[PDB]
Amino acid sequence: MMFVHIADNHLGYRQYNLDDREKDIYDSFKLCIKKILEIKPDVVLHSGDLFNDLRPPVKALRIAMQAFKKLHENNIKVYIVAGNHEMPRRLGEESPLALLKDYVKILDGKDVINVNGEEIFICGTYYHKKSKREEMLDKLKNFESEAKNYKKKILMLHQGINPYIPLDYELEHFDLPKFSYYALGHIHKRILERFNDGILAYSGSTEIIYRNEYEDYKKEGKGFYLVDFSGNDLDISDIEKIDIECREFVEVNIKDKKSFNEAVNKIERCKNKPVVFGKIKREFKPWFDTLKDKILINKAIIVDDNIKELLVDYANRQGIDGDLVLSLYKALLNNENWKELLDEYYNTKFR
Amino acid sequence: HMMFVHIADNHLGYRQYNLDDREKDIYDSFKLCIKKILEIKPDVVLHSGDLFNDLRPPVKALRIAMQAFKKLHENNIKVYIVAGNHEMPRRLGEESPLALLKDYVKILDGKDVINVNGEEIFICGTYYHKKSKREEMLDKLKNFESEAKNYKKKILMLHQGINPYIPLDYELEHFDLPKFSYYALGHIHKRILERFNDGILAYSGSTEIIYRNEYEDYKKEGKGFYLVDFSGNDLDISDIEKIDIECREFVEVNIKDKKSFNEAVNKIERCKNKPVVFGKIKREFKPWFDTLKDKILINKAIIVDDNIKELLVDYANRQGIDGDLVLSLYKALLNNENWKELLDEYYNTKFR
Amino acid sequence: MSMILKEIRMNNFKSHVNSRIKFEKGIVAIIGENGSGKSSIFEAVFFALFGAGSNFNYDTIITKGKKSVYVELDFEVNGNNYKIIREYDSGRGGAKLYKNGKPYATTISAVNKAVNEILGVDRNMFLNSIYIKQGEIAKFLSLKPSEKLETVAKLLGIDEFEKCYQKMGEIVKEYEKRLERIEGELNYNLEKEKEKLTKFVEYLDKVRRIFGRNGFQAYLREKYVPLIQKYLNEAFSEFDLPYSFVELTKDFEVRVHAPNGVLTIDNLSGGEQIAVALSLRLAIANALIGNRVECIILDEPTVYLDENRRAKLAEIFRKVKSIPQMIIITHHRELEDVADVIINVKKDGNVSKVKING
Amino acid sequence: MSMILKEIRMNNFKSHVNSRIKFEKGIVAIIGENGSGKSSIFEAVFFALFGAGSNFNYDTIITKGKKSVYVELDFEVNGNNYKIIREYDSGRGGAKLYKNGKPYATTISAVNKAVNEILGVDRNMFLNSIYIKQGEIAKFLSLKPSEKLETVAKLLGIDEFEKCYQKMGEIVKEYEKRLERIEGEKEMSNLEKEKEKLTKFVEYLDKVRRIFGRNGFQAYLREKYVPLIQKYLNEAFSEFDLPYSFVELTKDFEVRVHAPNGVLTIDNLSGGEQIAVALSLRLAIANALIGNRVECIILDEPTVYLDENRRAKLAEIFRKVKSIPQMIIITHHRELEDVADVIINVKKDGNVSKVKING
DNA sequence: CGAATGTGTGTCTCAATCCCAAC
DNA sequence: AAAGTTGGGATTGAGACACACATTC
Ligand SMILES: Nc1ncnc2c1ncn2[C@@H]1O[C@H](COP(=O)(O)OP(=O)(O)OP(O)(O)=S)[C@@H](O)[C@H]1O
Ligand SMILES: Nc1ncnc2c1ncn2[C@@H]1O[C@H](COP(=O)(O)OP(=O)(O)OP(O)(O)=S)[C@@H](O)[C@H]1O
Ligand SMILES: [Mg+2]
Ligand SMILES: [Mg+2]
Ligand SMILES: [Mg+2]
Ligand SMILES: [Mg+2]
Repeated sequence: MMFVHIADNHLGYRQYNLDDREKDIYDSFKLCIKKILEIKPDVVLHSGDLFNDLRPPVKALRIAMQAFKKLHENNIKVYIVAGNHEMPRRLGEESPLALLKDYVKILDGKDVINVNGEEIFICGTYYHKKSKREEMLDKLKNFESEAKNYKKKILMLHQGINPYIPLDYELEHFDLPKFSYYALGHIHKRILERFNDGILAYSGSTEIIYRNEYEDYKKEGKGFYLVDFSGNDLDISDIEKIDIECREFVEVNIKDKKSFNEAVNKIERCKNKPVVFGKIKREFKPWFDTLKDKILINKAIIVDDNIKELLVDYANRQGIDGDLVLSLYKALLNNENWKELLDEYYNTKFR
Repeated sequence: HMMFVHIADNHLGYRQYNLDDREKDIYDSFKLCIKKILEIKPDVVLHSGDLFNDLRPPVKALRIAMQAFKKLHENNIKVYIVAGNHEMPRRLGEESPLALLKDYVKILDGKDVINVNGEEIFICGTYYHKKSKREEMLDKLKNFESEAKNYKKKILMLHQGINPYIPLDYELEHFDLPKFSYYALGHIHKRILERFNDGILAYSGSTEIIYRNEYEDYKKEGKGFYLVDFSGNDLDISDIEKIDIECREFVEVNIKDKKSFNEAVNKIERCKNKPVVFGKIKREFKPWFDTLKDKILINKAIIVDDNIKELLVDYANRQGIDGDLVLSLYKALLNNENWKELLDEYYNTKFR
Repeated sequence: MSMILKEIRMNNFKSHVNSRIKFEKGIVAIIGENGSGKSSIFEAVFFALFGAGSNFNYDTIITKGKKSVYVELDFEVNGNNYKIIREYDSGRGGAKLYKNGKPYATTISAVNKAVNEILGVDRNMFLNSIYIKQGEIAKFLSLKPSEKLETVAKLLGIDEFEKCYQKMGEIVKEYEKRLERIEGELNYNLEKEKEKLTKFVEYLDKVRRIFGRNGFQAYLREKYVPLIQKYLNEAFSEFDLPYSFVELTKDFEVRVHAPNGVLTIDNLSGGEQIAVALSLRLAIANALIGNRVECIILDEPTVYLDENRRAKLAEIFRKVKSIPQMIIITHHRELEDVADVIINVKKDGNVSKVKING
Repeated sequence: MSMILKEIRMNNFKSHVNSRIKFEKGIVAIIGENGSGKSSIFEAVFFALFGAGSNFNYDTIITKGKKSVYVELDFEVNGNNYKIIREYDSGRGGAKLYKNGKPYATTISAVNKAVNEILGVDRNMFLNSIYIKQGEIAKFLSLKPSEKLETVAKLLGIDEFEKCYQKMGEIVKEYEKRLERIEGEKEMSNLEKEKEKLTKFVEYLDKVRRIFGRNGFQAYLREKYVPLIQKYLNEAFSEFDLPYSFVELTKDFEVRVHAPNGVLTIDNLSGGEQIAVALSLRLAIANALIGNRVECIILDEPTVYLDENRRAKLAEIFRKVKSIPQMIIITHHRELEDVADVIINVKKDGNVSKVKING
C-alpha cells in the first residue's frame, strides 16, 4: 500500500525563450512517469501545477495525455487537484486537465479507496485565491466532518501555508484539520516535516523553473515522493525521496583572475552541458569563448572593471546644522508654525 | 458489401461574431454528426481535413473531438484523416492538434490497404499543400498512382481546391488528378458531388454555416456528410446518400417597406431554431422590429437613415482651355521628352 | 505619493451611460474587446481629478445622445478619504470635493486647486507618472532633458524639497524686513546684537541653497542613480535580452551595452524600447519601495512585445511588491492569469457594461 | 505604377552582419522575436532608395562593431527590373543604380535624384504610402489637414499632377525669359505682332498651370474619387463587425462614423478602431485605383492594438484582397502566419540576425 | 455674457548635425 | 596620390507667438 506524491511540473514553460529549456521540462516529466511506472505505485497524487499555462501547446497536452493514459492502463489511480495555473480565468474556456478526465480523478471533494482490504480516505480541492479563503475553510471543515470515521486520511491542496511561504500564503497553519499526510503544491521548495500528528509535504517542482532553485538542486534533488502507507500511521522513515536528473547550472561571479579557474573543472564535473549565469569581467570573455560548445548558453553579464538621515549628512557636509534643516523641513511641509520655531534658534543656539 | 462515411470541414472552435452561441452550434452540429455516424455503424470514416478551425484551438474543442474519435475507435471504426490548411503547423517544433487523435485516427500521409468483408480497398492521401509546392504534391500523386494499379477499388483523400470548382483560390487542376474510384475532398464548404474520370469526385460540405457566403448553398443542398456504398465493383451517385444535419437558421430580410416586414415576422416564426437576422432596415422600421429580440439569436442588420484621361480633357475644356494641349502636354512632361519641341509647335501652328 | 483609488461612478460619460466600478489593492486587470469602454474609465478618472479642458471637450466626453455628464470618485491618499464629484447639466458645470464625509471644495476651480496640492502633481505631469496611455509608455523616456529631469523629480519624491525652497523665499524675505527695520534706519556694546541678526539672516539663505536644485536635490538624485540602475538591470534581465548591462546616466538618459558596441533607445526596437521603459519605471518604484508607495495605471503595455516578452512581463508584475495597486488594461490573455481582480467590460448597444470578478 | 520588390542583400547593416532575403508576390509575413531583426530589413530598403540623412546617421545604421555597410536591392516598377547598390567603406560612400542590367547612375546624389524620378515619391511620402511603420497606420487620418490631403494625393496617384504643376512653372517662367530676350531688342514693325502673340500665350500657359494645381483638377479628381472609396471603405469596415451604421468620408478625407444616436470622429474612437478605419481606408484606396497605381504596400505590425477577434477577422480580410499585388507584413503575432502566402522567419543568435525563409 | 485660462496648433525661426561633393 | 578640410543641403529640435476652441468666473 504505497503512493506517489508529485506536483509542479509546469509543462510548457519555455525558459529564456529557448527551445532546449522547453524540452528539458518534457524530458524530466517523461522520466518521472518512467520511474513511476517502474515502481508501479497503487495511487498517484498529483497536487497541482501540471501545466504552466491555461492554454498550453499541443505538444505538452499530447505528452501529458499519453503519460496519464499509461498510468491508467497499469491500474494506477491518479488523483489531481487543479493548480493556480490551471483554474479557468474566463467564462466558457476549460482547464487543460479536462483532457485527462478519463485517466485521472480531478479532486474537488472526497473519495475512498480499497487497497488490499483497507479503506483509505482521499480528499482535495483546487487552488483557492487568498480572497476566497472563507469558502476554502468551509470546504476543509466539511472534509473534517466526513473524515472522523477513517483512521487513514490524506488531504490534497495546491495552496501556500503561512509558516512555509511568507510572501504569498493563502492559508494559515491552524486552519488545516488533522490528516495523516498533506499532499501540497504551488511552492517549488521540496518540504517534508511533521504537522498535526501527520506528515506535511511539498513535493516541489520537477525541473528548475525560477532561477532560485538550482541552489536547491545541488542540496535537495528534484523529483517526487514515494510514501509507504502500509502501517496504520505515517512517519518520516517510510517516505523515500525520488530524485530526477535536471539541467546543470554553473554560477560564476568573475571579477578576479582566480574566478576563471573555477569554471572548466566545474563545467566538466557535471552530468550534462550546463547553463552559466552571473557576472564575467569583460577582460575574461574572449579567452572564455573556447568552451562555448561544452556549455548550453551563457546568460552572463559582461562587466567593465533613508533620506531623513542623508539630508542632515549633506547639511553638515556643507557646514550647516542638519537637525535644524530637518526640523524646519518638517515645519513647513506639515504647514506648522515655522515662525514660532525660527524665533527661538536665533536667540539660544546661534553664533 | 460495405459502406463508409465521408465528412469534412467541421471547423471546431470557430467563434463567429465572437458569440458563445455560434461557437456552441459548431460543437453541437459536430456532436450530432458523431451521433448519426454511431447510429449508422459504418466500416470506415474518411475525414478529409479542417476538423479544427485553428492550429491552437480551445481546450473544449480538443476534448469534444477527442471523445468523438475515441467513440469511433472503440467501436472498431477505422478513421482516416488528412491535415487541413487550418491544421498544418506553421512553425517547426510545435505540433498539430490532430496529434491528440493518434490513438483513434490514422493520419494519412501515404498509402494503406484495408480488407472489408472480403475485398481489398486502396486508400491514399496527403496533407494540405500550399500553392507553392504543387510539384511536390504532384510528385506524391504520381507515386500514389503507381501503387494503385493493382487494386480495382481505390480512394484518394485530399484537402485542396480543384480548378473547375473554385476559380478564386484553387491549388490544383482537374487533369492533375489520376483515376480513382472515389475522391474524398475538402476545404470548400459548398457541398459538391459529380462524376469525374470514370469515378466519383465529392466535396463533403461543411457541417455548420461558417462563412456567410455558404447559406446560399445550405438551402439548396443541406449540410452534413456523405454515406457511400462501395458494394458494387464501381461507384455511382445512386448508392451515395447525403445525410443532412440541422444547423442554425439564418433569416435575411430587406425591411424598407411594410410589405417587406411581414416577410420578416412570418419567416422568423416559421423556422426551426432561434434564427439570425441580417441585412438593411430603415431606422423608422427598426424599433418596431426590435420587439423580436427575444425570438432571435442575434441581429446583424444595418440601420439605414432614410478613367482620368477623359475627365482631364473634359475639365480643361470646361474651364475654356484646349484639353488636347493639356493632355498631350501632361504626357510630354511626365516623360523626359522635349516640352519645347511640343509647345513651340502649338505656339506656331495651333494658336490664336 | 501614497496614492490609492477606491471606486468610481459615471453617468453618460462617453460609452458608459451608467457604471459603478470597484477597485482593489493588487494587480487589477481590465479586459474587453476593442472600443468596449476600457480606456474610457481612465479618461473618466482624469476628468474627475482635473476639469474639462479645451483638449477635454464636453461634446467629446458627453454620450453622443445625451446632454449631461456626472462622475464621482472615491480615493485615499496619505490616509485620508476623498470624494470628487463633477457634473455638467445643460450648459453650466459644478464640482464638489468631500474629505472624510464633510465637503472641502464647492467650485470647479476650487476642486482643481485642491487636487493639485493634495497630489503634489498637476494635470500634465500626472500623465507622465500615474496614468500612462497607449504607446506613451516610452514617452517618459523621450521627454525633453529639462522635462525629463522635471518629471523625474516628481517620480522620486524630490519635488517636495522645491516646495520648501520656494517657501524659504517667503521665509528669508520676511526675516530680511525685520533686518530692514534696523538697516533702513541706521543712517541719515549692544552694537554686537545688531550683528547677531545680520549673521542669522545670512544663515537662512545658505539653508535655502540646501533645499535648492543644485544643492541637495541634485545630490540626492546623484546618490539615487546607482540604485535605480541596479533595479533596472534586475528587471530588464528578466526579458532574457542579449545585452551586457543597462547604464543609466545621471541625466536619466539610458544606454544599453552590447558586446561589440553601445546602443541607445533610438536604435532599440519598439519592443526593446518598451522593455527598457517598463523596467525603468519599475526600477524607480523598487528604488523607493517604502518611501513613495504610489499607484500605477497602464493602458496596454504588452503591445509591441512578442509572446515570450508578454509572459515574462506577467511574471515580473507578479513578483513586484513595490507598488500597492497597479491597474492594467489589456487585450491579451497573458495578464488575465496573473491578476487578482479581473474587470470584464463588454458593449451591448454602443453602451458598455461592467462585470467585476474578485 | 506597377511596383513590386524582388530581393535584397545586406552587410553589416545594424544587426544583420550578412543577410540575403528574396521576396515573393502575395502575403509575405516577417516573423521573429522582439529585436530579432524584422524592421531592420525595411530600414535597409529605405537606405537603398534614399541615402543616409543627418538623422539617419551612419553610426546609427552601421553594425556598432563594424566599419562598413553594403546593401543591394532588386525591384521592379512599371515592368522594369532595377538594382541599387549603396556602400560606405571607411569614410567614403558610393551608390550605383542599374536598370535591366546595365548601369544608370554612379554617384550618390545622382542615384537619389534618379530614384526620386522613377517612384514619384520623395523621402517624406514614401513612409505614408508604401512603407507604413509602427502605429502610423492611423496617423495619416488624424494628421494635420494640409498634410492629410498632401499624402492623400500621393496614395491616390494624384501627386503626378503636382509634378506637372511645378514642372509647368518651369515652362511659364522660361518662356517669360524668352520674352525678356526680345524686350531688350527703313526696316521695322514686324514685332508688334510678337507682343500680343507671346504675351497672350504666356497668360495662356499660366492659365493651364492652374488646371494642374491642387485646388484646380487635383481637388476635382479627388472629389470624383471619394464616393467609390466610401463604398469600399464601408465594405471592408463592416468585416470588423463593428456597431455602426455606416462610415462617411468627407471630401477632405476626414472620417465621420455614424452611430445610431450620434456621430463620432476619429478623435473619439479607440486606438484599435482607428487602426480598423485606417487599414480599411488604405484597402479602399487600393481597391479604387486597381490599375492606375497597382503598387505594393508594406505594413509593420498592424494588428497591434487589435484584440484577438479583430486580428483574426483582419487576416480573413487580407486573404480576400486582390488589388494589392504584393503586401509584406511584419508581426510578432501568430494571427497572420496562418493566412500568409510566404513565411520569412528571422531569428537572432546573440546580436546577429539570421534569416530562415520557408517557401 | 465677455474675460482669464490653459491647451493645442501652425509656423516661423536660429541653431546644430551630419551626409555629400569637391581641393 | 594621398589625406583630411570644407562648404552645400536636409532635416530636426527647441524657442516664440498670433490664432482658435472651450471651459469657467
Ligand atoms: N461621446 C461619445 N458617445 C458615445 N460613445 C462614445 C463617445 N466617445 C467615444 N465613444 C465610444 O467609446 C469607445 C471608446 O472606449 P475606449 O475605452 O477608448 O475603448 P477601449 O476598450 O479602451 O479600447 P482601447 O483600450 O482605448 S485601444 C468607442 O467605442 C467610441 O466609439
Ligand atoms: N548599429 C547597430 N549595431 C548593432 N546592432 C544594432 C545596431 N542598431 C540597432 N541594432 C540592433 O538591431 C536589432 C534590430 O531590431 P529592429 O531593427 O527593430 O527589428 P525588429 O525588432 O525585429 O522589428 P521591430 O518592428 O523593431 S519589433 C535591435 O535589437 C537593435 O538593438
Ligand atoms: Mg502553483
Ligand atoms: Mg508553481
Ligand atoms: Mg479549409
Ligand atoms: Mg474549410
